[PDB]
Amino acid sequence: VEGLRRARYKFPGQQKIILSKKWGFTNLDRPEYLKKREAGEVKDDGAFVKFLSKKGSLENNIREFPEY
Amino acid sequence: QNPMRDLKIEKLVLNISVGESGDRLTRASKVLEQLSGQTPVQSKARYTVRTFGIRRNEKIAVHVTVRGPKAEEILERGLKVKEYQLRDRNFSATGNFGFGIDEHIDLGFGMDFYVVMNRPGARVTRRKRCKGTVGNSHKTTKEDTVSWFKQKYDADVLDK
Amino acid sequence: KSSAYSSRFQTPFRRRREGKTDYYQRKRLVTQHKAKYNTPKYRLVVRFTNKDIICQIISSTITGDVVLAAAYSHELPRYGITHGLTNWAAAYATGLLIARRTLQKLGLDETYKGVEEVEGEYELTEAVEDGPRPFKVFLDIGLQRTTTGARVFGALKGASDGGLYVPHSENRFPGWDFETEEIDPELLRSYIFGGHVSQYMEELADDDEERFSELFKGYLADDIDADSLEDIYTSAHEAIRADPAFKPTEKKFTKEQYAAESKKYRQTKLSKEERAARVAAKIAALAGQQ
Amino acid sequence: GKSHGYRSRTRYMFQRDFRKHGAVHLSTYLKVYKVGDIVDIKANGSIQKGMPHKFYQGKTGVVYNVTKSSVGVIINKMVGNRYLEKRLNLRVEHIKHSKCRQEFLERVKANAAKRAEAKAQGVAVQLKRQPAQPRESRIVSTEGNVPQTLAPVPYETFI
Amino acid sequence: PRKVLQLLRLTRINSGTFVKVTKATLELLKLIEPYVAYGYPSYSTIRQL
RNA sequence: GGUUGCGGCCAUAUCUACCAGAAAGCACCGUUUCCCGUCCGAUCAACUGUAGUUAAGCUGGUAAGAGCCUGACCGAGUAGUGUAGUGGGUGACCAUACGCGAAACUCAGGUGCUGCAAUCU
RNA sequence: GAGAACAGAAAUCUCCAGUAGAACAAAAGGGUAAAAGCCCCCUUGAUUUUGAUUUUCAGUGUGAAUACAAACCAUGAAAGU
RNA sequence: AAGCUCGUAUCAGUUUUAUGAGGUAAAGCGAAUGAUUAGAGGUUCCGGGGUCUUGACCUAUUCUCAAACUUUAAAUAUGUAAGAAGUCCUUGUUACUUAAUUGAACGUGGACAUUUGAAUGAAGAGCUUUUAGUGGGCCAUUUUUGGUAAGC
Ligand SMILES: [Mg+2]
Ligand SMILES: [Mg+2]
Ligand SMILES: [Mg+2]
Ligand SMILES: [Mg+2]
Ligand SMILES: [Mg+2]
Ligand SMILES: [Mg+2]
Repeated sequence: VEGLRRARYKFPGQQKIILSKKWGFTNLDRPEYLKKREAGEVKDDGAFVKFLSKKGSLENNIREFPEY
Repeated sequence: QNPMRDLKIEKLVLNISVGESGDRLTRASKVLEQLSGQTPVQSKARYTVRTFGIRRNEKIAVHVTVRGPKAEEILERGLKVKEYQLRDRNFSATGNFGFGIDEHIDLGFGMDFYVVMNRPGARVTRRKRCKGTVGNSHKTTKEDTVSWFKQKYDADVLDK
Repeated sequence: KSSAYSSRFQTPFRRRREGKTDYYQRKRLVTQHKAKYNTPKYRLVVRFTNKDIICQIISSTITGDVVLAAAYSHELPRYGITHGLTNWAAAYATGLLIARRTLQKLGLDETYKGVEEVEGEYELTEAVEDGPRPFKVFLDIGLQRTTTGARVFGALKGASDGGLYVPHSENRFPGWDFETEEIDPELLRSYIFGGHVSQYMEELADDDEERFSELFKGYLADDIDADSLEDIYTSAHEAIRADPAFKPTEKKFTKEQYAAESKKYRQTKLSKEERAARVAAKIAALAGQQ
Repeated sequence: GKSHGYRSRTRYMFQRDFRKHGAVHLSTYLKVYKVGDIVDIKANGSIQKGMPHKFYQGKTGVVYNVTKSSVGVIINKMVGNRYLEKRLNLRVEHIKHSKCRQEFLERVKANAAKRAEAKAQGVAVQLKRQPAQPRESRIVSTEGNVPQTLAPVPYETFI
Repeated sequence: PRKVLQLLRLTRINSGTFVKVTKATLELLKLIEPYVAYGYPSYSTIRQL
């Protein structure tokens, strides 16, 4: 927070610092993300993750996310 | 199920690639007339490269196509030089295969022999009306033609 | 095939995907002069399948094409032709049949009797003064290639000789040589009575008897020799000009009986509940630690 | 300098619709047009002959002439402070029947049917359309539909 | 809005007219809203006018 | 209901991978004297329906399939926008009043219909 | 993409995939797949007479373009163009 | 300015209902084209150092964009229609058109009156001749181009 506060002096105009309620850089809320990962619907792909959907062929959705 | 899907020779093509044109070219095309019994045709160069010595529409190469039972006979003549030995390569992923030789007096200028495999019912792809596509089970595979080449001529496949 | 490829793909017309209709040709065949309003243009459709020939008179409508008259080569046995249902002589007879069937239906049978002295001459059905003009149709060959000696022009000859005005030229009839711009009536007359087949029988029998029997097996069984198919072809033309009216084959079974038997060999769709059942069962098997 | 060619500024107007390129379907050529018919103009970009100018795109006119592969259409164009009559020769690919009046024909038919039905016994057939009228009184029951109270919600970021 | 006021015979300030309420006249009132004041008149108001 | 010829709308019809198909039809398939066309009777032309085969074409079904189509107070009355004030704010811009009103997203369902003629357990 | 003596990243031959990612004298934008692209065959309608119409517009001219009428022709089995 | 033909016929800088046209605002990039950040899993007889790393494409994801990009797509503006020059029944003309008394166009005769075909309004509507001045403009709200900006 202090690091972003010091960056505001370099910019014109008004900026605001907001504490996000998401989990990291994902578009999911923290409780929602915890719900999916405990169900084995989250796979680590590099620095980001991929999710398991209810669509598509089961032949591909089974080898991916074997725990589910 | 193999009631009718037997591998068959569709066509055999005798391709002679010559760098230049003129007296040299007609000398090479002269052999194909007596080698296959049919007059060949000449293919012009697509464009100019200025490095291989060819220019656009220069009539560099000659080829001829032969089918029927008069083609499997000369196919045998082309395999005696090869001694019924072929590499694991030379077999296309679509079921075709080919090989080349360096001299023509041995059969009875280098030449290239390429054989196209098919099955009965391939007319659906070639016919004008209601043109279709051959199904997957009816297609020719590399493993199918290699086995077919093993059964007849009692030939063998080289390493790998 | 990427998802983007399928999304931006434009499918052709169904009759073009199947490969049966040339829409470039169809547009010019059916488009009518707008100052003629609802005047229909009639197409003489000639089609050749294996061991069958189809001839139709068709006009176009928004809801779909409309058939005026039809003629099939499998009806030729009633007129005395049982063999060669797809050769040149069959096409001429089928073309002659459709011309007579259409004129009688329209009530114009008495006028435009065609030519009863066929000798391979190139002529057109001219109009009669102070009376109705002849019925006019345009030849529709579809995807057939235009070559001199093709059977589709043989069916054209029969329709024209039957009393229907069909505009055409003689440069696609057999007996036409490119060097000299004239038609040979003698060679053309041979083809109308199966001369090319009768000639084949005599030459093949004296060359290879084994080949003759296998090919012309039906002629031998029915006691038909090489110089008798012309006589039956002449009698068939006489029979066509007598009772060309179409009759339907008697149906042994009705539509309901036909439908009931065919339904037993048809596979039915599945409801949403059983489709959901199949995937649920697969999960319990593949994703259930066996 | 400026550019004011015949097809200027028609980059998007004359384009084909998405996944709708190729030849024209046959129903365009099978329709019949008569003098006095009401048609609307929409150019097809794949037929370069007999194509209207960009001004007449989206306009409606009356047929006055019928030819082999085209019709003549009359359009009223506003020039200055008045209207001038314009006559267009357009191929049938660029026009279609207008439904701005085809729907009016059935109202004429229904008016005659209603007039004859009430002719023997009824007076004041009332064959005139009327605009939407204010709603009449009604009674709203709360049986199983007890009103639910709502309140404004506080401000939240949820970014 | 100037045209709509003329069609309602409101050509000077403090002029008034009655309007029957339909879909065709409700849209007219929307166009001239910042120029007029209107409402629902009672029997007493109509009688005295 | 099956199938063939000619169609209408032109993916609910396409694409990928599999499975099944009685009858007839369609097709593959046989042949090179004749008309005809090729370097090659492969394509195209002609002849036979005879010698063979449902292997393919073709039709149907299968897939928490891709695409496509339809609907949903799913998102959202959100973005945007017409009109109004001597409204806010240094400004950038923003709120309110009377109206109109998206797209993506999410979820659910669907997977050609049909006209003319002929024919078939 | 997978193959064939010399032959190589580029010579010629074969198959598969391929909604146009090519080509269409030129600037750019439209349009086009049994074609408007490529190859082959035949041709001179790039012809004759004189009006109407669209665009710029004063509803003048000029340029260009559209649809017919009366002739004479080209091409194709033909509808047609 | 001079009037003329007529006396509410018909019209409207407006709404409504029915039916068209458009590619701007917005939106979109795990949709085409063109830009653009970061990893991850795969691929070589087809890049190069080294016996294993960096590049190059392939596939599935991820951050951010377009006056001369786009599937989708408003609001405001915009074309036409809402009857007597209309609808229906019968049948006359032609050298055009049809295989054909088929069609096309124009007519004879009969049937249907102004809740006669939505709303509102209408110091009346239509029409003609003639001629003055003017052809340096400027400002405000909203949209908007060049320019750091300007009472530009
Ligand atoms: Mg053609
Ligand atoms: Mg031109
Ligand atoms: Mg004000
Ligand atoms: Mg624009
Ligand atoms: Mg924008
Ligand atoms: Mg001055």
